[PDB]
Amino acid sequence: QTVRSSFNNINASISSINAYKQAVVSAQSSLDAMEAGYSVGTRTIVDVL
Amino acid sequence: LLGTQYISKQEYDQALADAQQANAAVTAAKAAVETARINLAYTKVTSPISGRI
Repeated sequence: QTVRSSFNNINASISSINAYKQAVVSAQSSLDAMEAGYSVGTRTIVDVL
Repeated sequence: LLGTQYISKQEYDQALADAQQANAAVTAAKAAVETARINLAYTKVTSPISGRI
């Protein structure tokens, strides 16, 4: 079991990063989306925060 | 806002839409304004030609 226990974990663990790593990218431009939108002032700064 | 692709090209389309037509409305306006002003120019009758009155 333990053999199959973590061996799954790590892999699913792998899937974790790949999601959030993208997800970071998701927020990443998401941040960037803000700053520009705030830079141009189309939007508030609070959002950027 | 479109430089880094932060909007919808659709969206920006819509924005330019009015911005396009808006001025046209303006054009509709300045055309309008001149109209009456022209009439106010009609008021204060101009001699359409020159000569002894």
